[PDB]
Amino acid sequence: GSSGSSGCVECRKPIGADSKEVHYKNRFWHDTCFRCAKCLHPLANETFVAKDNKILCNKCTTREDSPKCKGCFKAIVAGDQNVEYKGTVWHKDCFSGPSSG
Ligand SMILES: [Zn+2]
Ligand SMILES: [Zn+2]
Ligand SMILES: [Zn+2]
Repeated sequence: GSSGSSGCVECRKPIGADSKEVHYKNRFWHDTCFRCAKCLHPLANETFVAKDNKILCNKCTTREDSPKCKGCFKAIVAGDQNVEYKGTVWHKDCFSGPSSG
């Protein structure tokens, strides 16, 4: 504690006193840094939610997060062919089952 100056964890830059920052979970984000990770929306004037060490908004928190692949990381579709194993599902192709060599 030779200086002790609240800084940002996103831009790793120092925050000013006049600059409206957001202190949460022993952290601080700039009025332009503090925002969602899915829609990238600033929760400066809107509520926010922190889950699994990740910042998100109420609009996203809801069940509006379609399934995503792990082999290609592409938006998966119900009709489309996919392979579910442990929480995550890999496209029929991405998934290499032992069904054959
Ligand atoms: Zn920042
Ligand atoms: Zn969001
Ligand atoms: Zn895939």
